[PDB]
Amino acid sequence: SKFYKIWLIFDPRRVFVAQGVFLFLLAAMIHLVLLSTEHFNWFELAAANAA
Amino acid sequence: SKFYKIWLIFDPRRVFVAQGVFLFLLAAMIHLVLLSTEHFNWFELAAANAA
Amino acid sequence: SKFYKIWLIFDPRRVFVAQGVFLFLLAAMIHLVLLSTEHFNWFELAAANAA
Amino acid sequence: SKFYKIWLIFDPRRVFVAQGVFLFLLAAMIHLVLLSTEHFNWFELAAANAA
Amino acid sequence: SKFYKIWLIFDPRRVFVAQGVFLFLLAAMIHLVLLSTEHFNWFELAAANAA
Amino acid sequence: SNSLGRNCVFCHNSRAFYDPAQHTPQWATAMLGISMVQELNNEWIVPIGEAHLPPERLGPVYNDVPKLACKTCHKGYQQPLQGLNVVADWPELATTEGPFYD
Amino acid sequence: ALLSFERKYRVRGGTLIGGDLFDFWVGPFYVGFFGVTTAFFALLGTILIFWGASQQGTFNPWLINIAPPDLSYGLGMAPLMEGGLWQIITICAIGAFVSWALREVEICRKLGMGYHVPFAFSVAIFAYVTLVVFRPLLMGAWGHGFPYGIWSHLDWVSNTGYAYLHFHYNPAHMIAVTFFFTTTLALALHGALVLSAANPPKGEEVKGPDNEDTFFRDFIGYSIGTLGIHRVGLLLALNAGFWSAVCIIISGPVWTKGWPEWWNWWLEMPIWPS
Amino acid sequence: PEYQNIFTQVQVQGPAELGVDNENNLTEERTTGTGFSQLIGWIGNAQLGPIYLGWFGIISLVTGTLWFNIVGFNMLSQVGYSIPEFIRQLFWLALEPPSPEYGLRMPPLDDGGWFIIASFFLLVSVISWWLRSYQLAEMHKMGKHVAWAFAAAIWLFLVLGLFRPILMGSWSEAVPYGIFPHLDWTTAFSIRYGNLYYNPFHALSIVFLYGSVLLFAMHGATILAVTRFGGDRELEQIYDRGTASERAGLFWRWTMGFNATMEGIHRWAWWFAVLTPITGGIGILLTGTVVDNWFLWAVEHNFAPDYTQDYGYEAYTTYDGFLGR
Amino acid sequence: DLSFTGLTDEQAQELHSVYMSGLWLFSAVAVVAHLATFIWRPWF
Amino acid sequence: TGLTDEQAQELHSVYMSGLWLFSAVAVVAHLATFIWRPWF
Amino acid sequence: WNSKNPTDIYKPAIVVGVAGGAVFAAALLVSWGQPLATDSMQTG
Amino acid sequence: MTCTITCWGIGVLLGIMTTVGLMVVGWSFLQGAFMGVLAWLIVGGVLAVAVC
Amino acid sequence: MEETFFGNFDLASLSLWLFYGFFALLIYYLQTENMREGYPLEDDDGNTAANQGPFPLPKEKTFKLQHGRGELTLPGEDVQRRDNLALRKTAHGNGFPMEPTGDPMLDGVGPASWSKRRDVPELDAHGHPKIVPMSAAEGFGVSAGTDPRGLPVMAGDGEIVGLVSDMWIDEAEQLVRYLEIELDPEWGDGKRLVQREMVRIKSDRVKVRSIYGKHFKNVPKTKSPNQVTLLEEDKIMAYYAGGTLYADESRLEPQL
Ligand code: BCL
Ligand code: BCL
Ligand code: BCL
Ligand SMILES: CC[C@H]1c2cc3[nH]c4c(c3C)C(=O)[C@H](C(=O)OC)c4c3nc(cc4[nH]c(cc(n2)[C@@H]1C)c(C(C)=O)c4C)[C@@H](C)[C@@H]3CCC(=O)OC/C=C(\C)CCC[C@H](C)CCC[C@H](C)CCCC(C)C
Ligand SMILES: COC(C)(C)C(=O)/C=C/C(C)=C/C=C/C(C)=C/C=C/C(C)=C/C=C/C=C(C)/C=C/C=C(/C)CC/C=C(/C)CCC=C(C)C
Ligand SMILES: COC(C)(C)C(=O)/C=C/C(C)=C/C=C/C(C)=C/C=C/C(C)=C/C=C/C=C(C)/C=C/C=C(\C)CC/C=C(/C)CCC=C(C)C
Ligand SMILES: COC(C)(C)C(=O)/C=C/C(C)=C/C=C/C(C)=C/C=C/C(C)=C/C=C/C=C(C)/C=C/C=C(\C)CC/C=C(/C)CCC=C(C)C
Ligand SMILES: COC(C)(C)C(=O)/C=C/C(C)=C/C=C/C(C)=C/C=C/C(C)=C/C=C/C=C(C)/C=C/C=C(\C)CC/C=C(\C)CCC=C(C)C
Ligand SMILES: COC(C)(C)C(=O)/C=C/C(C)=C/C=C/C(C)=C/C=C/C(C)=C/C=C/C=C(C)/C=C/C=C(\C)CC/C=C(\C)CCC=C(C)C
Ligand SMILES: COC(C)(C)C(=O)/C=C/C(C)=C/C=C/C(C)=C/C=C/C(C)=C/C=C\C=C(C)\C=C\C=C(\C)CC/C=C(/C)CCC=C(C)C
Ligand SMILES: COC(C)(C)C(=O)/C=C/C(C)=C/C=C/C(C)=C/C=C/C(C)=C\C=C/C=C(C)/C=C/C=C(\C)CC/C=C(\C)CCC=C(C)C
Ligand SMILES: COC(C)(C)C(=O)/C=C/C(C)=C/C=C\C(C)=C/C=C\C(C)=C\C=C\C=C(C)/C=C/C=C(\C)CC/C=C(/C)CCC=C(C)C
Ligand SMILES: [Fe+3]
Repeated sequence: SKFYKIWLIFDPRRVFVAQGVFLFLLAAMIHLVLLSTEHFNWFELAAANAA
Repeated sequence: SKFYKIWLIFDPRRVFVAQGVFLFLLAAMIHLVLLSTEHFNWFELAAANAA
Repeated sequence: SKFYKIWLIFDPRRVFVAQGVFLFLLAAMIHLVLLSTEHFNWFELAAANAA
Repeated sequence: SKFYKIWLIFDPRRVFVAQGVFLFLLAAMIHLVLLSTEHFNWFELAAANAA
Repeated sequence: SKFYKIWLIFDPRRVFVAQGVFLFLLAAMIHLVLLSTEHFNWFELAAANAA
Repeated sequence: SNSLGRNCVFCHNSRAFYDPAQHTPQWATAMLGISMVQELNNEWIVPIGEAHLPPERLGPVYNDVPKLACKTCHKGYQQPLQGLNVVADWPELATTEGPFYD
Repeated sequence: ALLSFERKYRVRGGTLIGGDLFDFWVGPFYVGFFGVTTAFFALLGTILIFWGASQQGTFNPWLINIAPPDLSYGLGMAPLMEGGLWQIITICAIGAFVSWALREVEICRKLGMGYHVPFAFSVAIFAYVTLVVFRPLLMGAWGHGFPYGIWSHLDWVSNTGYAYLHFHYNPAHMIAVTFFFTTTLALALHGALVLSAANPPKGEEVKGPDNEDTFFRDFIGYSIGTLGIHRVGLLLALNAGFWSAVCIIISGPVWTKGWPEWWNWWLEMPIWPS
Repeated sequence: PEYQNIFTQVQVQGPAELGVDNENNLTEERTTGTGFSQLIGWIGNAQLGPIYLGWFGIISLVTGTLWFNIVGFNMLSQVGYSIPEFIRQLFWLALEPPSPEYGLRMPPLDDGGWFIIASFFLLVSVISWWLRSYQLAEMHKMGKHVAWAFAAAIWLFLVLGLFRPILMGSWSEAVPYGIFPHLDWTTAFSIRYGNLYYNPFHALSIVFLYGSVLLFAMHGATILAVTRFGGDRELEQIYDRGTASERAGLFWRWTMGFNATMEGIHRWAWWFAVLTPITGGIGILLTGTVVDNWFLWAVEHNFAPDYTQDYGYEAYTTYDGFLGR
Repeated sequence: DLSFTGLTDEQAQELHSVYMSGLWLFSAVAVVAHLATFIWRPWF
Repeated sequence: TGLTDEQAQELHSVYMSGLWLFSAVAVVAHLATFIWRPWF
Repeated sequence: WNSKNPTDIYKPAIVVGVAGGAVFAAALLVSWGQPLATDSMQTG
Repeated sequence: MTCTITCWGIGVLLGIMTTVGLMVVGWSFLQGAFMGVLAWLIVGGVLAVAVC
Repeated sequence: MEETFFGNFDLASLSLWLFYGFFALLIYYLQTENMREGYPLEDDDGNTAANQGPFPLPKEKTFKLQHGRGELTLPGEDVQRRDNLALRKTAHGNGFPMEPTGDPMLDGVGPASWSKRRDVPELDAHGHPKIVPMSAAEGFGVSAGTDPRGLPVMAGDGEIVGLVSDMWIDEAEQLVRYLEIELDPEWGDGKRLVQREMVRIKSDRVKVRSIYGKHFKNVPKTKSPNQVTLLEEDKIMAYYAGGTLYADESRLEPQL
């Protein structure tokens, strides 16, 4: 298609910085959410399996 | 691939400073996260194994 | 390998001062972290060993 | 070896002043840390040894 | 050795004045630390010696 | 708090003065003290004061019998005489049905 | 991006340390040596708050609470999940605030202007410092600092205020509160003059400094002047920050009784007849 | 070091400035009596210029003195006209509002009757002063921003003593006229209605109170920082932007990513200060009429923090341990 | 020659001898003061 | 704004003369104090 | 001979004294230590 | 100036004397300090105005 | 009323959401009022940037300037823009500092940069020039502080460049604005102005630390000795503040 025309609308430098910040904050948030639960907290599971 | 073109839009001496803060922030944060856990705290594990 | 080019983009005198400060604060921080614990506090261990 | 070239990078009078200040405060700080403890407090040991 | 060249980079006028403040502060600090001690307080030592 | 020498957060939690679930156990003991003071004043102190105290022992405004409150026993401390055991040596004052020295 | 007039001001130099290694701009922001440390400390403190929130069990901004250690731990370090995380964030917070003030020095040095703004911020830092480290040091435990929660740190204020049975009777609180209510009064009146003079009724010429100068002469009989209001306005705000630091550093390290009892010196003066 | 513009290093004094004038004839109500104080001139203007006295100024001053006298003379009568005791207890005496048993009716003079009469004169004095501010701005052909900002303060003043007592149907909800007593009322008001910290408008008003001191420290220091470029002449910088306005804007743009103009700063300054009593006025109005308990409101709306530790001192130490025995 | 203060090579050496003489005299008093203190009240 | 060589000759002569006079009383005072109440 | 060039002679003395005062206060606070200790109990 | 500031210095010096003087004859620090502050403002202010 | 509309949404809750909507509109209004000067954004090369921000430009407002100086609509082309700036980019991209191509203090860039204000004196309410020397002013005199007239002027490196001859005041506000400096023949030729905020007055001298002895001959001069225009004020003040960084390399280079 013609999705490439977005770079005529948005400056590549500012988008790349924008998603670089957004993607990490995305990655940090989901990783933290899993750590908040009991079933998906891999730090507590490792302690649990150690017994 | 042709990922080398990223330096045609990002200046090397403004990105290296960017990841220098980011990389050390990760190294400091993940080390501190492990120290808070009761299982991966290598500082208190030495005390525990010392009986 | 070919990392000598890092000085082509970073001022040698400015980096040396910056990483001299970073190295000392990192060294002091880790020493203080050891002092906070009870196993690796060499000051309290001397008193404990001497009756 | 070849470390004498550091004076081509650092201004000798600026580094000497910083070295002088840093060395004294570092020397002073360590002396108090000994005084803060009870084992390495030469003032109190003389009183204890007097009895 | 060859330490007379320190005056080629340090101004003798400023160094002489600077050390005078440093020496007095050091001397005052050491004396008052002795007062806090129960063994080297020569004022209290005379009272014990007299009685 | 002035009588006990402590402060408001000794018994209460400032964000909820009403909540029974936000009170220290010392709150319950002070609640018993309120009943004790009212009982002592109405039934014990005032009836004997109005019958035997001379005029110079009465109040300046209403000429009323002196009363007791928290500070009469605590004076300025968390416990009277700072928790000193003053009843172990006196079984006579520890009960009203004959002393039990045992 | 730049502004219509920003280009002629972005010159090299003016740094306190690091030279041109960090001397560049990221967007509108200026990055310096202290801009690097600010980014590190602020990001580290922010992430640790949400790490503590994850272990607390809630991500609700109202309910997030990172609390100091118990008073039993004293001035030493505490376990991270038992109050040690609060201590690390405090170090990061202090490092981020001091770096921010030092970054402002570089910015105002590059523009050739005064250092009033970083100095004024230092009073705000001093008020924060005297709440989290200075007062706990005097009282002998790190648990006397306020927790890092949106609504939790109000509960610390409520209990600390009622720990002295009436906190309105604090003489320094009396002075410090007078400075907020006056600074806001000064801010409202100063902002009204410039707005009123620059925005007269429609169809009327704008007014100069003379017109606003004579307005308060007509209104309260005295006008402090265009320069005086900013000069006295900074002093009112700086005194407000300073005296607020005083009212909390004397509550517990200098005064342990109730605050109404302090005024007993005035009530029982020898001059007053009995 | 560099000269920080905190104290003027030299003062010049000339003929007194009697003020501008127009066809409204401002000069015929002016006192035309000026005096110069050098002590205050170290920080601001040294001239104590003439004051415009009209009718709103005179009415407010006379009625304000009547409120001052009625409250003050009642306090003197309370201690039996003992001047030494009046001075000693000056911060403790007051004119207490009416007792709650009288509702909105007129209470006896000794039980809040003089409070209502005194409050009537204070209300007249405050409103008359607002009219003087509104009238002076109109006569000077200036904007009514001073009157509007002062009306925001009166809104909390009216709510705190007039509007809320009517809604509760009792004059007893007013604020006593005392130095320490209105602090006692402030503390008792928060305790009676739960915890006023958890009032969203009290929280919001604190945001604008802190912002007001925040922004005026930021604006006061910025102007003093650019006063070397004639930054204290804010009005001329609006009409013809100089280097002072550019550097002040660029300093904050490089610091926090955005800035203002020499005019727009005073719109931020005006609105934070004005929103301080406007938001608080709404919070006091809702307190007692709607909620009656703010912490329980917070628990219901799920923004009250929960704690899991114990509460007694026995769970953290012992009585002997605290006493060191 | 290298000089950040303006003094010549010979001038600095001449001035250093005066400085060393004062330092040694000041230190000599300190040593005898410390020596008398140690026998009077040792700290070791 | 600076001093000449000649001025320092007189200035130091007075200062040293005053220093010895001040110390002459001090050494006497310390000597008399030790006799009255020694601290050693 | 002498040097007759201007010099900020008192500049290094002031910074040394201020820095020394911090060590001076720290040493006293370690030797004597906390004149008013004001210990507190935790009730919550 | 150089005289108003000097006269102010005499006022604050007197206030310190007034504080310790009243403490000697009894009173208390805060009670003495209040009269010392009051003596600073009055005597110090009068001196700066009576003579310049 | 103590009755909730739905769930737990009472009158107090409704007023909170009304303020949230009002505050969002207030922030939008406040921010757009700050965009009357400096926009559009442009970039380091001078062309308009692709990004302009989330807030659109405000509608035009008109200022009716007094003393017959016409109107002024702030949102629009800026007449204070400078041309032929003596700067060059240090990088091919954006976000990097500019390096002066000549003498920064003479060319007026960075800390020494001025703005193209109107070339007319500021006027008081009557219409006369606002800032005038005390020689022209009638009935004005020094009432407090140290009189600096006649004291020598000492530069940032200790050089004595002349003695203060006159001093310009703001008779509308009775405030001192400038000090005239009678430059010595060895340092300058005529008279120069220094603003009161860059001078520290002592008992025997006045000290200006931002400017060395050799930089005084290049301070911008006034066209007439009786008044100073807004442009001349902006050029004179910028020169002194530009010396706080360009007087010598020690100031420009990092202090640590
Ligand atoms: C839990 C079990 C282990 C543990 C498991 C791991 C694991 C697993 C890993 C680490 C990693 C690391 N650990 Mg660990 N780690 C533990 C305990 C410690 C302790 C300690 C005192 O206890 C320390 C000091 C460290 C420290 C470290 C670093 C060596 C490293 C992280 C690099 C980073 O974050 O910054 C790096 C960021 C930077 C940008 C800093 C650079 C700063 C300098 C000054 C830049 C100078 C550049 C200058 C221009 C010169 C350039 C010259 C070049 C040649 C061009 N760990 C525990 C005991 N640790 C991670 C790692 O990186 O391994 C390589 C890794 O994979
Ligand atoms: C719960 C079970 C697994 C888990 C499940 C998953 C899953 C499932 C996923 C991850 C993913 C990731 N996990 Mg995980 N993860 C767990 C625990 C961890 C732990 C840990 C210590 O325990 C770590 C460190 C990580 C770390 C990560 C990252 C590797 C990655 C997320 C990237 C992102 O968010 O930001 C992205 C960051 C950025 C975009 C910015 C990068 C910044 C750099 C410095 C910018 C440089 C740019 C510069 C111009 C140079 C460019 C050069 C290029 C070559 C052109 N996980 C547990 C153990 N994790 C997600 C992922 O990304 O996979 C690819 C994924 O899908
Ligand atoms: C135990 C105490 C309670 C408390 C109870 C209250 C109460 C009760 C109130 C506030 C309110 C306020 N609180 Mg609260 N508040 C507490 C804790 C705090 C804390 C804190 C750090 O802990 C802070 C900073 C605040 C801050 C504030 C301000 C945001 C706000 C006052 C608005 C204002 O400016 O008034 C300025 C306005 C006036 C002073 C009226 C002006 C009167 C007129 C205009 C002037 C008349 C002049 C008169 C005639 C005299 C003139 C004489 C001249 C000499 C001629 N509160 C605790 C929880 N708070 C107010 C509020 O709610 O606002 C929504 C309020 O009513
Ligand atoms: C909300 C943000 C801030 C604010 C804003 C604000 N206040 C304002 C304004 C604004 C915008 C005005 O324009 C207005 C004003 O005029 O300012 C100069 C004002 C004002 N708010 C004031 C004060 C004030 N502001 C307060 C707070 C605040 N208001 C905040 C800090 C408070 C507090 C803490 O509640 C007070 C008390 C006044 C100074 C002023 C207007 C009040 C006024 O003048 O009322 C008319 C009353 C009189 C003239 C007389 C009053 C009583 C006298 C003491 C009597 C005379 C006694 C004398 C000794 C005679 C004795 C005779 C006998 C011996 C016979
Ligand atoms: C909160 O949640 C929990 C679970 C806790 C959590 O932790 C979540 C974790 C998450 C989200 C992980 C996110 C991490 C990610 C995404 C990893 C990014 C890391 C990357 C990308 C690695 C870059 C390495 C770059 C280097 C190291 C280059 C070295 C450069 C060298 C030095 C060469 C330069 C030298 C030169 C000479 C240049 C040549 C110059 C000329 C030719 C001039
Ligand atoms: C709260 O709710 C819970 C349930 C918890 C939650 O989690 C909610 C989750 C929600 C809402 C999901 C939100 C996530 C979304 C929407 C995902 C967006 C993610 C996207 C879109 C992925 C982009 C990837 C882009 C890259 C990574 C390109 C790589 C770029 C490379 C490096 C090329 C650059 C290289 C060059 C050479 C330059 C270009 C060329 C020239 C210049 C020539
Ligand atoms: C918080 O978590 C816990 C767990 C607590 C934690 O601690 C985690 C800590 C973590 C993760 C830190 C990890 C540290 C890292 C990654 C830092 C690596 C450290 C490095 C890379 C330092 C190299 C320094 C090299 C030197 C020292 C050179 C000296 C150079 C000499 C002096 C030569 C120069 C001399 C010259 C003459 C120049 C020549 C000049 C001419 C030729 C002109
Ligand atoms: C807190 O910790 C506790 C445990 C408490 C603690 O104990 C900490 C103690 C610590 C850390 C000890 C740190 C002490 C150190 C390092 C000792 C430095 C001391 C030194 C180096 C002695 C110099 C003496 C110089 C003189 C006295 C010269 C006399 C010169 C004379 C006067 C000649 C005239 C002068 C000149 C010719 C100079 C040119 C000037 C002109 C020509 C005008
Ligand atoms: C618990 O702590 C304890 C243990 C207590 C403690 O701290 C221990 C104390 C410690 C460690 C301090 C050690 C003290 C030291 C080192 C002080 C040395 C003392 C000195 C140096 C004495 C100077 C005397 C100067 C005079 C009095 C000169 C007289 C000259 C006067 C000024 C007249 C000169 C004027 C003229 C001639 C006129 C001018 C002439 C012309 C214009 C021609
Ligand atoms: C030497 O001189 C003499 C003279 C002898 C003397 O004694 C000196 C006087 C002395 C020392 C008195 C010192 C005064 C003091 C300490 C007073 C402080 C005052 C304080 C803190 C004010 C509290 C806040 C008040 C509010 C918030 C009101 C709000 C209420 C307003 C007004 C609304 C109107 C109310 C109504 C009810 C309407 C009634 C109307 C109708 C019914 C129509
Ligand atoms: C039966 O028992 C008996 C037998 C009775 C018994 O017990 C034995 C008794 C015994 C032994 C008496 C014990 C004596 C004692 C304890 C003596 C203490 C007293 C001492 C030691 C000294 C006093 C005199 C000090 C002066 C008077 C200094 C003069 C200083 C002057 C004022 C100069 C100061 C001013 C300047 C320098 C100005 C400089 C100016 C510039 C710098 C500008
Ligand atoms: C029976 O015997 C018994 C009782 C058992 C016994 O012995 C008991 C004795 C016991 C336990 C010892 C207790 C300590 C004793 C006794 C003394 C120690 C302390 C001593 C000796 C210190 C005095 C110093 C006096 C001056 C006043 C020096 C002046 C020195 C000057 C200051 C040097 C500087 C000179 C310069 C040229 C440099 C100038 C620098 C500048 C200008 C910057
Ligand atoms: Fe302003």
